[PDB]
Amino acid sequence: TEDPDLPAFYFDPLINPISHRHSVKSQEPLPDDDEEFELPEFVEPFLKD
Amino acid sequence: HLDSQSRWSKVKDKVESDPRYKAVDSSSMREDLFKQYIEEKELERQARIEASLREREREVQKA
Repeated sequence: TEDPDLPAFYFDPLINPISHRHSVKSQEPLPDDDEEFELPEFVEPFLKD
Repeated sequence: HLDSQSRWSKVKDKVESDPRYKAVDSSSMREDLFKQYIEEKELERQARIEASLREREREVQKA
């Protein structure tokens, strides 16, 4: 990249685009009378800062 | 409240007495400035980043 103004990570036009959507995730349809998963209070991604 | 529809004749009739307009010593220069104006910084930085993105895009798209 001959331009420092460009972000260090960016989808270059030279890189060919990726195709459309597909998602086979057939989880059990939950009968929803429940409280689901929750992370602890002080949990965050590793390098949020 | 001037826009592309506004004319320099009304600017001359309503902004002539202002001392700021008196600083421009040329009437043609004042008219050119009015035409340019008729046609806060970090977002400007993102605008330059976008400018770099679009120039790279046009170059790579032509190639």
